[PDB]
Amino acid sequence: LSQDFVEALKAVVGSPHVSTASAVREQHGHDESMHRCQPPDAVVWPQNVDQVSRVASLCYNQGVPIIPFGTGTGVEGGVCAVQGGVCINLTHMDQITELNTEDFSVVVEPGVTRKALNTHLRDSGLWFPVDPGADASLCGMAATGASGTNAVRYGTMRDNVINLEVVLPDGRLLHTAGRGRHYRKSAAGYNLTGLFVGSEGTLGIITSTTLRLHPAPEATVAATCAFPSVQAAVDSTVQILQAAVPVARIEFLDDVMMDACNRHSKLNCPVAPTLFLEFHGSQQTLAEQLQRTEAITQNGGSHFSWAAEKRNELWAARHNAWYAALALSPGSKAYSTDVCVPISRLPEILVETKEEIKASKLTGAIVGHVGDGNFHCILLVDPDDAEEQRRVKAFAENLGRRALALGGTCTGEHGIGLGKRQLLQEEVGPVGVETMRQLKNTLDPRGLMNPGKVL
Ligand SMILES: Cc1cc2nc3c(=O)[nH]c(=O)nc-3n(C[C@H](O)[C@H](O)[C@H](O)COP(=O)(O)OP(=O)(O)OC[C@H]3O[C@@H](n4cnc5c(N)ncnc54)[C@H](O)[C@@H]3O)c2cc1C
Ligand SMILES: CCCC(=O)C(=O)O
Ligand SMILES: [Mn+2]
Repeated sequence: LSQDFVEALKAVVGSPHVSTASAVREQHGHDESMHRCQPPDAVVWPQNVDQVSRVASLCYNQGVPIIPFGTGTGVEGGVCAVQGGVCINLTHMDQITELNTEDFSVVVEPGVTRKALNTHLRDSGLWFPVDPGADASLCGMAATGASGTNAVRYGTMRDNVINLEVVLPDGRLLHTAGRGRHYRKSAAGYNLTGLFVGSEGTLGIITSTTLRLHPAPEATVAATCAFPSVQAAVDSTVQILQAAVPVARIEFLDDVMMDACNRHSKLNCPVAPTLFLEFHGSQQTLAEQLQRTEAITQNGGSHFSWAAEKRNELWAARHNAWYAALALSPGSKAYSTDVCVPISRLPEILVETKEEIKASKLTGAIVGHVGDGNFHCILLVDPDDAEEQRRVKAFAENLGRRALALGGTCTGEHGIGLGKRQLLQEEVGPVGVETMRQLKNTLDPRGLMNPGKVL
């Protein structure tokens, strides 16, 4: 990367906001995944959207790849600079604007995390529900199409993103639904917002997101329920969803995951396949949700172990399951699967996955958003054992292909990044791949917007 180019970047954002130091580049060359760190050639922190546009235009016209970088919590290698280039760290734009409580909407810049937003919203009666375990950038969550434990009731990012401000690869500024607009529904033109949700930084740079807010629940009850088998836990889940109980949270942990979270968070749940449950409503709405849910679990479920601080540590432990699993083998890294299947096929694929981890020499923990038909197999990898890392990728492929055989998808929320590109090709077939690539080509003709990812 030439000295004239660096000085051009510094002219846009300021000398302190451009770095070519190896240490700073290495810190931005990886996320939380096991994907080998590939450092960008520079890191740049734009201070406003005009600077984002001007950095993108500079890179694009000089043939330099651009890698958007939020909080670096992705798990599929999205920020790895496989072709070098300029990593654009967006987190200095960190303002919340246009809070419209009467309309249930708010606009956030990329440095705003979910915690920051919900802190800003205390005593408003509103909250933002989509809750990845990591303290992630909300614009990064829009870019990956994130979900979380609350999505079974309150929806994913795709359900809760109303508008996006996007700097296209050549620097043009697009407001996907129109500048300043926010509304409940529209048939106006083609829906551009949905195209950029889940685009993983390959179609442009999200510089603000307009989010749907929700009313805080009148009352909340959380509980855990221990089961004699994985089959019993997932059968309960399927029957709870088919009975149309509007559960707020329904999270599965197998016995390996439960033990790991016990040891990492000083919980003391019985070591067993377990459901973490949460219910929202009034006292009366809660009583019959609990009535009907506990009748279904009583598939051999234990009496509910009920859980302010007490449910807070329960869901903090769930949110840290990734780190709980890594703590089972210090020094190792991890890869997560993320399949999502039609709910009636969930029992057979979790039970099969449990059996396959057991028959394997790999250490694997199972956790996830089974209310969506989605779950994660967290597989540990020694960063120096190439042969374990191949057993893990092979396990991951086979699980992905089994989900596709059942009519499902290879990723419910994490995205494709570097690790699921071949699965995506199988998932949508030749016409789907070409159509996706034609969209990529019209927005990013030179292929400089996060190259090597998704397609
Ligand atoms: C402990 C833990 C728990 C997690 N739990 C969940 C979970 O429940 N659900 C879930 O969905 N994910 C989960 N994740 C994954 C991760 O938090 C999400 O994928 C999150 O949305 C990533 O946001 P980020 O800004 O940290 O991404 P980054 O790693 O910074 O980037 C991710 C990808 O998005 C692109 N990108 C980032 N910001 C932008 C932007 N502003 N514009 C355009 N492209 C951009 C990057 O180029 C990259 O390809 C978890 C991760 C961890 C470590
Ligand atoms: C990062 C994999 C774990 C995850 O997504 C979760 O905690 O739900
Ligand atoms: Mn998850």
